[PDB]
Order: sequence, then C-alpha cells, then structure tokens
Amino acid sequence: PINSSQWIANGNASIFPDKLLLTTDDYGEAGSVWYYKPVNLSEDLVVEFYAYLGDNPDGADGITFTLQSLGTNELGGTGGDLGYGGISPSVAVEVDTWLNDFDAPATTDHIAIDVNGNINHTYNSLTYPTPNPYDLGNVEDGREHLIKIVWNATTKTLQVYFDGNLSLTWNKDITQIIGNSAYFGFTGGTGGAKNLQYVKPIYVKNG
Ligand SMILES: OC[C@H]1O[C@@H](O)[C@@H](O)[C@@H](O)[C@@H]1O
Ligand SMILES: [Ca+2]
Ligand SMILES: [Mn+2]
Repeated sequence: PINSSQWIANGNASIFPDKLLLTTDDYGEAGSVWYYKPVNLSEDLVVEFYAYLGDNPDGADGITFTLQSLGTNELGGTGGDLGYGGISPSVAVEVDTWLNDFDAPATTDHIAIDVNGNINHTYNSLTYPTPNPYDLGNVEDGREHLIKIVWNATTKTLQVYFDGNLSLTWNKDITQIIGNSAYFGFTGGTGGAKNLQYVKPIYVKNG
C-alpha cells in the first residue's frame, strides 16, 4: 500500500511496503520520511495515520507529524528532539514518549503542537503561543494508534484526534509561520532510551 517513489527517508528511517519506519529499537536514532509533493495550505489538509510508539513504557523518545517548507532532506535532532528539533520553518504534532525537563507541563506520554523546531512546551506557550501538551497516559503499549490532523484554511484552525478523541486544537494561521506551501512527513528519535517507532499513513486530503 506504500508507493516508495512518493517518500524520501533520512537518517535511521526506512520505507517498507506497508509502513514508514522512523526508528528501530536501538539507541541514539533520528529518522525522517517526507512525502515527495508539497501540499497547498491555502486549502484544507486532513491527514490520518496509525502510529506505533513501541512496547516498552520505559522507552523513548517519540515521533512527529511535521509540516515544513524546506524540502525532503530535512532531519532534526536525535533523542528528545524526536528527529524534528531544529527543523524550521515548521509546525509539528509530536507524540512524545519520554519526559524531558523541557516537557513541562506534560506528566505522561503526550501530544503537543511544536513550532519552528522548538520542542520546549513552556517556551512555545510563551512565544507563539502553542497550547499546553495533552497527556495521553502510556501509548507505548505495542498497539497502533489512530491520529487525525485537520487544518482548516477557512477558519485558520488545527485539530488533532488521538484514538478518536479530540486532544488538541489551535487557532493560529500556520501559513503565517511556514508559508502557503509545505512538505509533510514524519520524524522519530531515540536517545538513552528506545523503541521501534513507525507510522502507517491511511488518508491525506488537500482541498
Ligand atoms: O531517550 C531518552 C533520553 O535519553 C537521554 O539519555 C538523552 O538521550 C535524551 O535526549 C533522551 O530524551
Ligand atoms: Ca520528550
Ligand atoms: Mn514533548
């Protein structure tokens, strides 16, 4: 179901016939996979994918869905950077499976909106501002989780659904951060803790 010609893998990521592998269950990884054609953010964007965050609750570090207006070679930091930290201009939806000091006020595995490659939730909330991170409890349960991301180019809003539950919303015009055109894709990291991490894209609709 994955057409490998449509995806560009960087770092420790690999394109498989049925999934986008972001990290293997090994230390110090960063992986990214970008879709080959940019989307037009003056139209709506809906992305649905299954995410797998591993089977070890004591593992790390998490994944993102990222919109960024650079290109298909971008790869952010390892570990708590989730393969995303440093990429700008960007907006990311992180699924974060390791509590770093900069993750306050999160208390569990969490989903959050990050901007321009910043993964510090207090900084982003003081600067942009982004919403607080949303605690999911443990998502390193060896199950695939359904994530749906909705950009509405009329209302200038973003919604994020996890396992069918509205988890985050945002009222910032993301085109004023990244421009009207962006690559989309996925990133993952591991550090001093680890997990197998992958996504299975289901549906992408632009307009
Ligand atoms: O992997 C979990 C964590 O491990 C620590 O040793 C560092 O690698 C952090 O960057 C990382 O978030
Ligand atoms: Ca983290
Ligand atoms: Mn986080």
